[PDB]
Amino acid sequence: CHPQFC
Amino acid sequence: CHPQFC
Amino acid sequence: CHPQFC
Amino acid sequence: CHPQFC
Amino acid sequence: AEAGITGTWYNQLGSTFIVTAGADGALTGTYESAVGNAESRYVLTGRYDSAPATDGSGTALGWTVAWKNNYRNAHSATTWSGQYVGGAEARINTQWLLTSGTTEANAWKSTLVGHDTFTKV
Amino acid sequence: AEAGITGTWYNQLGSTFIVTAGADGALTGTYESAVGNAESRYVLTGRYDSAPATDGSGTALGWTVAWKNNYRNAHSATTWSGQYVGGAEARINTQWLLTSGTTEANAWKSTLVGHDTFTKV
Amino acid sequence: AEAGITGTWYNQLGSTFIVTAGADGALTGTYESAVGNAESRYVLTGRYDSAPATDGSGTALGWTVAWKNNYRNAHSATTWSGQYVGGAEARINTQWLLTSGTTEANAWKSTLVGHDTFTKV
Amino acid sequence: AEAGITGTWYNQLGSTFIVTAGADGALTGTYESAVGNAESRYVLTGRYDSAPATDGSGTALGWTVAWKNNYRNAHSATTWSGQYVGGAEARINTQWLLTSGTTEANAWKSTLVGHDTFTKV
Repeated sequence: CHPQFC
Repeated sequence: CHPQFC
Repeated sequence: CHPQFC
Repeated sequence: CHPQFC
Repeated sequence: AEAGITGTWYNQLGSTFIVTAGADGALTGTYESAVGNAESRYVLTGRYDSAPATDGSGTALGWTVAWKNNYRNAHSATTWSGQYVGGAEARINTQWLLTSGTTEANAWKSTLVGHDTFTKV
Repeated sequence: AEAGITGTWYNQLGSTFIVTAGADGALTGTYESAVGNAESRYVLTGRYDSAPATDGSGTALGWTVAWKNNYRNAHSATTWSGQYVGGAEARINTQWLLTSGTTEANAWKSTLVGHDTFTKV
Repeated sequence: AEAGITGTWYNQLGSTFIVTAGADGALTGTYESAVGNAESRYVLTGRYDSAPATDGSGTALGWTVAWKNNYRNAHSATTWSGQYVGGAEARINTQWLLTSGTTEANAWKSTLVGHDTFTKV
Repeated sequence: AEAGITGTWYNQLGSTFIVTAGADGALTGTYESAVGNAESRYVLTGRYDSAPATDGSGTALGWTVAWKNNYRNAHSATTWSGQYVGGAEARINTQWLLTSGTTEANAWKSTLVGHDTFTKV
């Protein structure tokens, strides 16, 4: 749930 | 006008 | 230990 | 002779 | 996979390829840059990784076209790497690398990168 | 090219591939991730673009390995795109794309990028 | 360019960034992964290449986000490289590289590649 | 990281950059393509992700150079994405994307990809 996406 | 595109 | 490397 | 290289 | 991959695929720009997925991992076929002319046609060859899926994963695959035929020799080759997703709107999503033969002085400008999506429609 | 490409190639990490370059653009062979064991071996297939060169250009080529054999199925495939440079220190310089089959939620993490150099020694 | 770049941009997945293009090539702003929460917010910094165009060329630009703020430290950074195209349907088209800090054993899995399109709407 | 990153770095081809890593994630400095001349010099800006490491991980970072100064405007920008590894042979290993402004017809040829290693020596 990488910060780039989520 | 490379063959990949044209 | 992906087969490309190992 | 792009500035990155030259 | 396999049977789902076999057939004709079209990208956004109007290129076409026709591919057969063989039983043991083989992909063979032809790529036409323009669907009009009978040689914008080039040979394609690649591999796909067949697997039991229980979670709706894509099927990983890749193929190469060298840009030489009886009408044209563009001194370059492209590889596409991506995955097949089946169903009512099946698609192949890819990223690609196109490399041209260069002198050693020019080798930093040899490889372009981009992406493509193919659909059956 | 062709005859110069046919043979055994080694990268920095100790993987090996053995390739035959056929007369009309074909590359076929096997990739061993570790040169010890008799199956870290996987089928390779690709294409190269033969051309008259008068300026010391490289020969553009590409190949695919799907990572499935009788001992392992890693649900992924790699493509290498680059060029052959011959002579007393012949090498193949490449960039590569490795894609894994994912669910659609995870498709942003599906493709790694890196680079490799192969030599005859 | 400049004035056309300044403002709020949205991609397909619903991330947002807000950027000011300064007079001498500077881009500064913030990226929110999810437009709800007040820290999915991360600092962005980059550069663009202003030029007289007489042929409808895009404006080349790039920026970096390191994925650390007061709520999260994901031990990674992304760069986006692409071009601004203005007009009634202005967009920024990009390719990106996301790198994670790894041990040296794992450095081959450190960099993912993908692409993004941003619009004003 | 930080203090280890601050200083002068050299790649294989003989380009140089000088960078200061600030306390809260900032990278600022200049890139000289050729270490002779006083303007092959261009502004650089980027970010790094500082973190407690207990396993010898690299530090993830990225930066952008737009290729415009008082002597040259090359209508392009490069981003480098990679990681810092410290110690007696500290290095920064990177992959890069160079994008040129194009017309929309030519947008498929806009982005080159390659890789660089920087050392202190």
